[PDB]
Amino acid sequence: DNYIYSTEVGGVGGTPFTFMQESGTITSIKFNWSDQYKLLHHIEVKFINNANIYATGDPKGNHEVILEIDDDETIIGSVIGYKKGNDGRCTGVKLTTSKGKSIMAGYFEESLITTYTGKLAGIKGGAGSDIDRLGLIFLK
Amino acid sequence: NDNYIYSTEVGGVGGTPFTFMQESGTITSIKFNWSDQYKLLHHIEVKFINNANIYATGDPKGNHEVILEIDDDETIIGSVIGYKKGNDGRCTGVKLTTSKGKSIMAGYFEESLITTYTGKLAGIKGGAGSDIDRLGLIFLK
Amino acid sequence: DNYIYSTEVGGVGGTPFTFMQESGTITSIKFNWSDQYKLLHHIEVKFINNANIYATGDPKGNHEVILEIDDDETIIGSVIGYKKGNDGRCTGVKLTTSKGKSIMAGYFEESLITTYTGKLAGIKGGAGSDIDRLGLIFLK
Amino acid sequence: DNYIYSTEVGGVGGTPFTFMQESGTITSIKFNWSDQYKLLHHIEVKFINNANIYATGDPKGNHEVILEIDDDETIIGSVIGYKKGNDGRCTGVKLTTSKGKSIMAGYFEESLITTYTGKLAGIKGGAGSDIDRLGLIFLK
Amino acid sequence: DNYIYSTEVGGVGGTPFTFMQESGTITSIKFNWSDQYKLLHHIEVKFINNANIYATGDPKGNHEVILEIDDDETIIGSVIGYKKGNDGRCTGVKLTTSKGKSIMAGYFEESLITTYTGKLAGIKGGAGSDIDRLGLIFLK
Amino acid sequence: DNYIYSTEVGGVGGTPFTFMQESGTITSIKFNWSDQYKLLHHIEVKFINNANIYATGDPKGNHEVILEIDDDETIIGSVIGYKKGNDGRCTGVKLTTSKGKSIMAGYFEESLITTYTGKLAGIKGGAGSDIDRLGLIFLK
Amino acid sequence: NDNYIYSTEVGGVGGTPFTFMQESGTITSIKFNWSDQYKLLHHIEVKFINNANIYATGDPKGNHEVILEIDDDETIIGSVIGYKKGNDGRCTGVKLTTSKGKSIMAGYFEESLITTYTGKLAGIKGGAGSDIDRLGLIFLK
Ligand SMILES: OC[C@H]1O[C@H](O[C@@H]2[C@@H](O[C@@H]3[C@@H](O[C@H]4[C@@H](O)[C@H](O)[C@@H](CO)O[C@@H]4O)O[C@H](CO)[C@@H](O)[C@@H]3O)O[C@H](CO)[C@@H](O)[C@@H]2O)[C@@H](O)[C@@H](O)[C@@H]1O
Ligand SMILES: OC[C@H]1O[C@H](O[C@@H]2[C@@H](O[C@@H]3[C@@H](O[C@H]4[C@@H](O)[C@H](O)[C@@H](CO)O[C@@H]4O)O[C@H](CO)[C@@H](O)[C@@H]3O)O[C@H](CO)[C@@H](O)[C@@H]2O)[C@@H](O)[C@@H](O)[C@@H]1O
Ligand SMILES: OC[C@H]1O[C@H](O[C@@H]2[C@@H](O[C@@H]3[C@@H](O[C@H]4[C@@H](O)[C@H](O)[C@@H](CO)O[C@@H]4O)O[C@H](CO)[C@@H](O)[C@@H]3O)O[C@H](CO)[C@@H](O)[C@@H]2O)[C@@H](O)[C@@H](O)[C@@H]1O
Ligand SMILES: OC[C@H]1O[C@H](O[C@@H]2[C@@H](O[C@@H]3[C@@H](O[C@H]4[C@@H](O)[C@H](O)[C@@H](CO)O[C@@H]4O)O[C@H](CO)[C@@H](O)[C@@H]3O)O[C@H](CO)[C@@H](O)[C@@H]2O)[C@@H](O)[C@@H](O)[C@@H]1O
Ligand SMILES: OC[C@H]1O[C@H](O[C@@H]2[C@@H](O[C@@H]3[C@@H](O[C@H]4[C@@H](O)[C@H](O)[C@@H](CO)O[C@@H]4O)O[C@H](CO)[C@@H](O)[C@@H]3O)O[C@H](CO)[C@@H](O)[C@@H]2O)[C@@H](O)[C@@H](O)[C@@H]1O
Ligand SMILES: OC[C@H]1O[C@H](O[C@@H]2[C@@H](O[C@H]3[C@@H](O)[C@H](O)[C@@H](CO)O[C@@H]3O)O[C@H](CO)[C@@H](O)[C@@H]2O)[C@@H](O)[C@@H](O)[C@@H]1O
Ligand SMILES: OC[C@H]1O[C@H](O[C@@H]2[C@@H](O[C@H]3[C@@H](O)[C@H](O)[C@@H](CO)O[C@@H]3O)O[C@H](CO)[C@@H](O)[C@@H]2O)[C@@H](O)[C@@H](O)[C@@H]1O
Repeated sequence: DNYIYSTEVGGVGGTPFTFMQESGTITSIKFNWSDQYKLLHHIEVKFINNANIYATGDPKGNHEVILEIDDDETIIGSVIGYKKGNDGRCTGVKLTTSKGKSIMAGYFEESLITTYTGKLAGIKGGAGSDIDRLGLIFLK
Repeated sequence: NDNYIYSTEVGGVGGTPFTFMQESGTITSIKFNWSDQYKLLHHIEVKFINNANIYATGDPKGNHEVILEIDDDETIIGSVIGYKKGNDGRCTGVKLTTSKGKSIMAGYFEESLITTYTGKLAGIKGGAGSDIDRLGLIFLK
Repeated sequence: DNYIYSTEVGGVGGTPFTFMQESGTITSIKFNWSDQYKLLHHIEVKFINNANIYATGDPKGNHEVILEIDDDETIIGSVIGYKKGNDGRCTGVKLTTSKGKSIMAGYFEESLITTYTGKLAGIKGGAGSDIDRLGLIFLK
Repeated sequence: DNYIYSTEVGGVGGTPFTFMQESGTITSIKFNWSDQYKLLHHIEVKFINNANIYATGDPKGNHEVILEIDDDETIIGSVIGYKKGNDGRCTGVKLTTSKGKSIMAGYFEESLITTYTGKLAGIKGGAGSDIDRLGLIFLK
Repeated sequence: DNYIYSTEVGGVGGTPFTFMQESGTITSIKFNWSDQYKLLHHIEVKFINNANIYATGDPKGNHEVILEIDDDETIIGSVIGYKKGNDGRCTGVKLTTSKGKSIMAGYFEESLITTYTGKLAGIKGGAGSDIDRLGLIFLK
Repeated sequence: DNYIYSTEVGGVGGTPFTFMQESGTITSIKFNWSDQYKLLHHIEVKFINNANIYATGDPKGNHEVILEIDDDETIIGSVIGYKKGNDGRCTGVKLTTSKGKSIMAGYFEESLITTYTGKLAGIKGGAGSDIDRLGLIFLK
Repeated sequence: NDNYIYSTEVGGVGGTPFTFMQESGTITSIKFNWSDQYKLLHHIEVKFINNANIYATGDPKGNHEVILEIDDDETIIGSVIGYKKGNDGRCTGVKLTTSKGKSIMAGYFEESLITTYTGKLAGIKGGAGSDIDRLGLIFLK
């Protein structure tokens, strides 16, 4: 494609999602998580030139974080926390941008991926009550 | 919209809506009032370049205030708003860092956070009553 | 004007002062404060090409600090501590210059202003036994 | 050659492996380890333009970490923790990249190697239930 | 003049001194102080191309510090500690140079001046048993 | 020579060694040490274009560290810990390279040398059960 | 004098005078010995470039030593000597920092200090017996 697909980490459960838009990049991303379950539960994404909110999961966590991304702003550091195996889950995400902005959502107590970097174009994975699995998508 | 970038308004749906914005103008001063009692922002005042008027919203009942004065060439390079999410949400805190290494920290960051768009601060929008129900920043494009 | 007026922070009390000189900038500023009251009590300013000391307040504090400012030296960082409201006071001042000089006077327990920056031209406010309120004045 | 072979550290046990691809570099590396044994147990590698997973060891650890490596991204810092001698094992790996990405797997309580640096081309060693020994391979 | 006169800080007591030499700058300065009185007691200065030691005060303190200054070396940071008022004294001096050298003499428990900076040309003040008052002198 | 010989630090005991190779530099160095004796016991060196391991001492320590050195990589900081006198020993070595790699072996509770720096060409000293004395050798 | 800068000799008037200097030579190595018992320097050794001789003064009775090796192009950019002042004075400590980021710290800094001239270290001068009574550094002009 014109795209780099980072590994989807977590389990095989939930309903698949792919959030990507032709000629579009992510302008906003929101992560919801709980202290009760130490999991991500819900993600929302907006793309440039598109008022629609693309949402997956169940927003039942007691915390959320939003990162807004300027048009020229890239991801220079990216860590996803997860529980591995078929019954796995995403537990946490840390993003750092080319403008020194960062967010930290959830927990990093089991497994980690340090992903590919670049301009964040989309996300892919599976979600039900929780985020079962998450992979980032970048421009080439 | 072709001149402005609207950061997400974070917090609840309550209070009276406000938009503090002036044509050809940017914010020269912003004041945040907050309480240790409620751990909320209660009151915001803004001045714009070439305008002696003070634009105020909320109830200045907090025991703390912070003022940031912004030089004409000074931009926001880092911006975090703390809030309680949901319909009955509130803004709890704001942290701003400028291109000249100035910063302010008001209030509390214990629940939800937004790391916003950056640039030249043109205005603010949201809702306020006794508290700041919700706050969104506005930047020049 | 030729001048930028920073917000006067503190209360409405004391006797007004405005210390400014045409074609002049502050060459020296002195702050007097007490541990007993945790307030500024007295300020003195000198201007270039002027031997006069312009003083306001009551110099009853147990501490003073002086900053001398070279002709080409600007203020790049300025924080004033104060108690807000009609019965407010200035409690503290921190200044940092373009030559890496700094001073710290008094206390920062309640409210703070981070002011405009530039060439320090004057001060304005009110003073009696204490510094009720203080605003810095810069060259435009 | 076109390759720099870092010292294989650990013991003489397990089944030998050499994972390298001519005109290929590692795009992804995964380390599995346990708190129970404080050892690495399993490694997987993928090469650019190749969906096949090269795996060695037994993935029985309770933790894994993945590092994804951009095509232009090199290793600038590399530490392997191991137990020395014939009955040795690899206990840990830390990698830092030219883009400021890092991973840390396992434990560093006995012996350490700080390896050669450069573009990670492959791995070599021996593995059974555990990673007995590991050496990194770089482009010249 | 060719000179910048920093404020003399401390009291009105002791015998006046001015140490300056035409076309000359300070090559060496020594400060003597006591733990008993927490005051400066004695200062000695040497100038380039001049073997004479210029001394004032009474060298009765239990500590001394010497700063030697290279011909091209300027003062980039200067703080004098003092007790304010007519019966004041100098308690301390801190100097930092353009070559990253620094000295710290005495105590800074009451009042402070952050002085003008530049090439140290001389000193002026009053001294008896102690240093009553001190001002630095720089080239323009 | 073409060589700078750092001071051999430690005692006069053990069997002398000199590890150098014409037109060669050290590509790998290993230090073995014990918590029991808080001494270095054994050193191994490899040179570029030479598969031979040059070893001295007795590898009886419970720890080892290896530093691999890229062909263009120099030592920018070097500290050797030792026990002084005729019955002295080397207790520790810390090396930092031009690529930001470092190793720390053993203990620094007694004496220290901060050595010459540059391209590490060889080592010289004496060794028996312990490393009695160690000196580094650099290119001019 | 047309080739050398003499830093002040600090400490007392006691011990046997020494001057360690070699024409067209600079210090390639310097060793300081000191004690926790007396909190003094006791012994100094110096080597010069192109000279296998060790120049030593004092009594090496301290429980600590440090050595600084100096590359031919390496200068001193920071230098502090700790001492006890007066006729019966002593050197208690030395701290050196080089143009290549090397440093040593020997002994104690509890009484008096000199921050010296900087440059290429050519030699040392002073007095020594059981202790280092006094020490002055010598630099190339
Ligand atoms: O901006 C927020 C709302 O402001 C207006 O509504 C006001 C709001 O004020 C209450 C009030 O709560 C009191 C206690 O009942 C409460 O338990 C305690 C919190 O521990 O705080 C007070 O003692 O004030 C708090 C703190 O400022 C407010 O956060 C809280 O919402 O609601 C009151 C109840 O309806 C109302 O009387 C006030 O006028 C209003 O503009 C609304 O639309 C805003 O959302
Ligand atoms: O600039 C500040 C004001 O100065 C003038 O008023 C002065 C003000 O001084 C008081 C005084 O407080 C002390 C006692 O007076 C007080 O009763 C006590 C207990 O409440 O606390 C202190 O001991 O001094 C302090 C320290 O200077 C001041 O902070 C405090 O405001 O009030 C005095 C008596 O009412 C008055 O005599 C003083 O002259 C005046 O210019 C006023 O306008 C200014 O705001
Ligand atoms: O990679 C290492 C070796 O793997 C293969 O052999 C395996 C090896 O496994 C043992 C085993 O030890 C467990 C118990 O068997 C042991 O008695 C107990 C004592 O404290 O500790 C463990 O519970 O598993 C551990 C954990 O992985 C290993 O560290 C340990 O080596 O040995 C087994 C029998 O001796 C063998 O059956 C296993 O397959 C083999 O390929 C060998 O060459 C490798 O070195
Ligand atoms: O003859 C000595 C100097 O006289 C003039 O200086 C005066 C001199 O007075 C000192 C002073 O000493 C006391 C304290 O002030 C001092 O701080 C303390 C510790 O040093 O020790 C004494 O207690 O004052 C007493 C007065 O009681 C005098 O007897 C004594 O000579 O020193 C003062 C501090 O520098 C100074 O202020 C005085 O003017 C001066 O003219 C000088 O030439 C003489 O050497
Ligand atoms: O052979 C005599 C030495 O003479 C010259 O040096 C004298 C010498 O005096 C010391 C000194 O020792 C005590 C303390 O002063 C010392 O600091 C401490 C730790 O070293 O140990 C002793 O307590 O004085 C004693 C007697 O009071 C002498 O016996 C002893 O030798 O060393 C002094 C310090 O350097 C020096 O100032 C003296 O001039 C010198 O020629 C030396 O080589 C001789 O050994
Ligand atoms: O994404 C998680 C899962 O959601 C759906 O299964 C749900 C699951 O909920 C469990 C538990 O797995 C979850 O962590 C906690 C907190 O969110 O809730 C429940 O404890 O399983 C329960 C019961 O089996 C279901 O009620 C619930 O739907 C489903 O879409 C699945 O595919 C997905 O993996
Ligand atoms: O390199 C040290 C020493 O080695 C040889 O002497 C050995 C030495 O062992 C002692 C003690 O020196 C050492 O710290 C520990 C740990 O290695 O072991 C022993 O307690 O001294 C013993 C005497 O008992 C020797 O037999 C032993 O071989 C020798 O090559 C010597 O020259 C060298 O300094």
